[PDB]
Amino acid sequence: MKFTNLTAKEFGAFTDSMPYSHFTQTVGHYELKLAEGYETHLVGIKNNNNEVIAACLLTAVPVMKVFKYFYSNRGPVIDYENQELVHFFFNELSKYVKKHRCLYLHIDPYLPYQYLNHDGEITGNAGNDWFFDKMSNLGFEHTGFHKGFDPVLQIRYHSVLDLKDKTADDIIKNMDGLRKRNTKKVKKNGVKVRFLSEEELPIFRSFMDDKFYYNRLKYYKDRVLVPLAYINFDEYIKELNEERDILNKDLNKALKDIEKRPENKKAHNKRDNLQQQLDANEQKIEEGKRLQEEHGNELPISAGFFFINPFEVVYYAGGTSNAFRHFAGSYAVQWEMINYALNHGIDRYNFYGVSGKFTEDAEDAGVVKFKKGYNAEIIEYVGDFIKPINKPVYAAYTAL
Repeated sequence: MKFTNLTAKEFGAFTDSMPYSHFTQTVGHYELKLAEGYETHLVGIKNNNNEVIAACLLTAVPVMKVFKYFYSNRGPVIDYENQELVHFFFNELSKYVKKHRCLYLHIDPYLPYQYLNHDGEITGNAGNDWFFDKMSNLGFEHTGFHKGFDPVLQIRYHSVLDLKDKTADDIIKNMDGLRKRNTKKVKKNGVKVRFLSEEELPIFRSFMDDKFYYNRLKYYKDRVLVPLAYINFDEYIKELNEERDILNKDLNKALKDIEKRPENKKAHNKRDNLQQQLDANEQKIEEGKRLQEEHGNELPISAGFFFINPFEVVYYAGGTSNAFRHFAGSYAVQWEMINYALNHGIDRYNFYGVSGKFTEDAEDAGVVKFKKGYNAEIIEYVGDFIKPINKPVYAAYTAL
């Protein structure tokens, strides 16, 4: 067991095989930070067999002239059940950053603390409480149980949907009435989903820095997807006309029947049933033509920015057009990615950040109800810890 630097290959291979390895603990994020000019380090622990048993991507930024602010980027990735290994890692990380003029070390481990429901009630303890005391003993001072979206600190609460041993039918069955209904709706209402490339990134942007997204696409490569729910009017209108032909054919059968049995009430009811569908079909066609002329043949209605890694699919950011919410593009986008995870062996679907303030007046109250409807649960993480390396200088730094 030795603390050491890791090659990108070793780093990526290890983090891909571990639970709770954040999308920031990847080779793509490593290359991204390097590209953006950050001092970047890949550290970890190897055992006797030269096997990686812990890793962490660290970034450093100059502060107070000659020092550096070190950040663990949601890492380290390590077996947190092994308290001795955890102790060794954080002690050696401290020694490591002291070799690089660190002023203070900031860590925000992707480590569960508590589980809650979307009403803000604690449903269980993750069993990692010992972590707080150990970090304290090592000089890593916890910043507190913060809530809401901070400018610097990562959000401490995620809405997460467990997919382990579940099929798409199980997922739909566990949705609440509103989500199930809307999900069934998009499955058959003319909405389609495609994945946007860099040149169409502005379409996604229309629903929401700018370079933030571009760089993720470029460096994360296949670990990022940008689904766009949309309507292609020519294809939509074509489908409606094909459905109309069928209705017309059935209607005529109905009319013949009423002739051969002018008293058959069922036949009369059947004709009325079909005529009503024809009128609805006609209005749909007229609406399609009107929207097509005003907006063009492709109407984008919802989009999302997703990170994809072996541990989970993350719904990072997204938006939906207020004017076309009735098309349920939002549900189409979510359904596409939940299915992506189910079809390709990823057992966790992360709706990601929620404020943690489960009140009706909460800034994200509407979003939380939406996530709640998918049968997701809330995971509260331990939070942030800071270990000042040069206390007086750090004191001056904070005073600024």
